[PDB]
Amino acid sequence: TLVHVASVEKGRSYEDFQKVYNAIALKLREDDEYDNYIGYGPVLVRLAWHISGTWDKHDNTGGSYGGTYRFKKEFNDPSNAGLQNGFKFLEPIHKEFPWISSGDLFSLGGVTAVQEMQGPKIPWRCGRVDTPEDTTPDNGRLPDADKDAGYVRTFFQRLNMNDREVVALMGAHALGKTHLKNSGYEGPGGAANNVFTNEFYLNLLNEDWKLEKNDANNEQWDSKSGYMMLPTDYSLIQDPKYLSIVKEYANDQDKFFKDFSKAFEKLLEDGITFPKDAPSPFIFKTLEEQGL
Ligand code: HEM
Ligand SMILES: Nc1cc(N)nc(N)n1
Repeated sequence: TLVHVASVEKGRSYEDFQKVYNAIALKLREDDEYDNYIGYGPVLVRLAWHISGTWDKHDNTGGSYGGTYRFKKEFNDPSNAGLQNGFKFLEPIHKEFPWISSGDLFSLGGVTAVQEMQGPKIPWRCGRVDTPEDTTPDNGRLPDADKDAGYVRTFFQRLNMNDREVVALMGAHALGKTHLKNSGYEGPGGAANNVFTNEFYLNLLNEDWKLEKNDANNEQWDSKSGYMMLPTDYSLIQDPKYLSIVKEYANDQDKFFKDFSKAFEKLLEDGITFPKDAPSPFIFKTLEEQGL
């Protein structure tokens, strides 16, 4: 029964949001020591996904619109352990630009991180509006990592994502790493973990993977190169339909970039009704493109 209409922050336009993008991007460059010099890019991408991934297509609950991660129930979701680091990073940004909504800020943080890490451009639309504490979705809507391809496929149907969209989105697991204290998994998915590339797919196909137990007594796939895959990551090469798509992205960087950009924008916009006369999506310039 539930409609969330995008409403542009009063009087704001592209230039306002480019300023917010720039402040996030400059801080990404500045605060470079975080997580053993990985920097904040990966955790900001994960934050944007987790605030969006609570969405349920069946009743339009959850989703990025309401900015509900700011409330303790969601902030404290065991599935969100570690994301507090991303939230703290964004605090001074919100202080400088207090007019931006929380959902706009969290989602823009993810777009900025992807682009600054040399990923694809992600078109982004403003107008998410903060909603009250009672609209916060319950814990348990984000996915488990110990499961198989059938679980992944069914899970993502709730977010209206198909096989191609799922495999494209999972390529973000090239970024950052798993941390034992956060999730019960430990290690990175590859070498270039603060640069956005198609390495996730190459590593799935090319590494010699061993099913091992980590120090939290959970199974994960490890390679001699020091990379790891979650059981749900590895499921993408166990299922024949996912495997074909993995091979496609391993062999076509541009196609992966284009498909990721579409799926990630869609993820960040699920649940939102944009008026016919809403502004077109914004495509922000990187700091590099601006000579900044
Ligand atoms: C089946 C679906 C997925 C599962 C089970 C899953 C699970 C996980 C787990 C367990 C971690 C480690 C968290 C930690 O220990 O800090 C992680 C990290 C991460 N995830 Fe996912 N994830 C999924 C999909 C996605 C998607 C769709 C995206 C975004 C498009 C994403 C982006 C990330 C990023 C960037 C990190 C690294 C964060 C950091 O380095 O701090 N994941 N994921
Ligand atoms: N988030 C990540 C990063 C990474 N390097 N590997 C995996 N499996 N997941």
